[PDB]
Amino acid sequence: MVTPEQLQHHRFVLESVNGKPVTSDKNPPEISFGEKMMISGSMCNRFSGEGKLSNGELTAKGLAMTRMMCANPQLNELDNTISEMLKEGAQVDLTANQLTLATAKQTLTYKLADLMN
Repeated sequence: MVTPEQLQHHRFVLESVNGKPVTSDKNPPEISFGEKMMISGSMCNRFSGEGKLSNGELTAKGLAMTRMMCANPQLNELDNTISEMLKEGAQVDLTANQLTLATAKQTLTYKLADLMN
């Protein structure tokens, strides 16, 4: 079962959207977590919010974001996906070393590229 502790010290990098990979020079839409299961992430417009983990469901008790753009459309739309998923309760299938989501919105797949080989 997914647990909170196995997340609060382990970043993940966006590896594949449902629709395509992502390639972002050296600044990918990675995501990180920390104490209280809190969330900081960067689809394009930045986000943050008070995460939770108790059964496999990542809800944000308060998201917040900016109004940026990123010169590709994908990254700038991907913000609304994460916003939706974290409102509704993103079903978190973190396996051995790959994060998978699958919510009403879409699926998203991230890597434990945790800077610890």
